[PDB]
Amino acid sequence: DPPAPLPLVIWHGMGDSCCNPLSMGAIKKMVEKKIPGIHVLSLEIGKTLREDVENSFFLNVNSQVTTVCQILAKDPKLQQGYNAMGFSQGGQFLRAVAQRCPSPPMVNLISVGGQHQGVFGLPRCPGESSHICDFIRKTLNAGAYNKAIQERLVQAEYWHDPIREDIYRNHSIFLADINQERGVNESYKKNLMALKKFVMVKFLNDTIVDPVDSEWFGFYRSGQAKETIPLQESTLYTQDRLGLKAMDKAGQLVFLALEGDHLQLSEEWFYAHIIPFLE
Ligand SMILES: *[C@H]1O[C@H](CO)[C@@H](O[C@@H]2O[C@H](CO)[C@@H](O)[C@H](O)[C@H]2NC(C)=O)[C@H](O)[C@H]1NC(C)=O
Ligand SMILES: *S(=O)(=O)CCCCCCCCCCCCCCCC
Ligand SMILES: *[C@@H]1O[C@H](CO)[C@@H](O)[C@H](O)[C@H]1NC(C)=O
Ligand SMILES: *[C@H]1O[C@H](CO)[C@@H](O)[C@H](O)[C@H]1NC(C)=O
Repeated sequence: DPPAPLPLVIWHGMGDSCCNPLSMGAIKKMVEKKIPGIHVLSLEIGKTLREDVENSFFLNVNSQVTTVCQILAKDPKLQQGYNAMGFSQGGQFLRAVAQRCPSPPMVNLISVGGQHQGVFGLPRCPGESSHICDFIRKTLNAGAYNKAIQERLVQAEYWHDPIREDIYRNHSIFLADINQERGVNESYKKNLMALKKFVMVKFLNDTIVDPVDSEWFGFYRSGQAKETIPLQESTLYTQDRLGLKAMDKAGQLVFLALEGDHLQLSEEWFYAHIIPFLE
């Protein structure tokens, strides 16, 4: 009976699609293996898998969230609650969904390598001992925060410059909004706390996401881009603008970690740590 099965909604990462046998499709089958009967819905933004991949890079995130919200609404099997799992950027997009459209009600949210505080660095380009890598990211500010670019580029919409944070607060059309940087949105806080379990999976040896702490809602300490601080230590948590400190208090936040590069997980680990939150 439906009580037993809780529907699962999946949102893929950048460069991926909803239904490729080697990636989403593979998680879809693994989940169907152990959760008999579960109804899985792998989101597809666009009419074809060609527009899907393309949209993961070039379609305004805010516009994608409105679209998926409409999709979840038109699906009857979801109206009584549904778990969601986001891979990579799919993690923060799905969190936006949770904060913006509370019906149907999302239950458990699984973030597999998501960037909740965005990013500030290029993949495989560590700025510690590299002048060129550091130069770029810092110089891409004017680019990333340009009005036109900030609306036609997905990754720009969650690019978070810690040095010139005022510009990021004033120009980010996505991450800054769902992160309450300008003003505390009441429905966002309440809608996020309405979740039962928010799981943040983080790959300890990630070289694609800079900084890796963003996977556990942490980030570079303001004013610079070398040292990072944990969520519990940031003012988002301190003033509890999203209800993240209250939730943590109530045991609604789970911090998972495992050795590996971005999105590197075995069929075993997946069975031993993710399937639970779905069964
Ligand atoms: C993967 O790379 C990380 C480096 O990011 C290794 O480091 C672990 O975590 C931090 C740094 O991330 C270190 O201070 C710890 O000492 C490391 N953990 C251990 C085992 O002590 C991590 O060990 C690497 N593991 C793999 C897969 O190579
Ligand atoms: S996942 O594969 O969906 C996760 C995304 C991980 C971070 C990698 C994205 C790096 C984006 C670099 C571009 C920033 C854009 C600046 C544009 C200025 C013109
Ligand atoms: C919160 O955000 C929503 C979605 O953008 C917006 O419509 C609304 O005006 C904001 N305020 C509240 C508390 O709903
Ligand atoms: C963005 O908005 C703030 C608040 O009005 C104001 O200081 C200015 O217009 C912008 N801030 C900076 C320095 O980017």
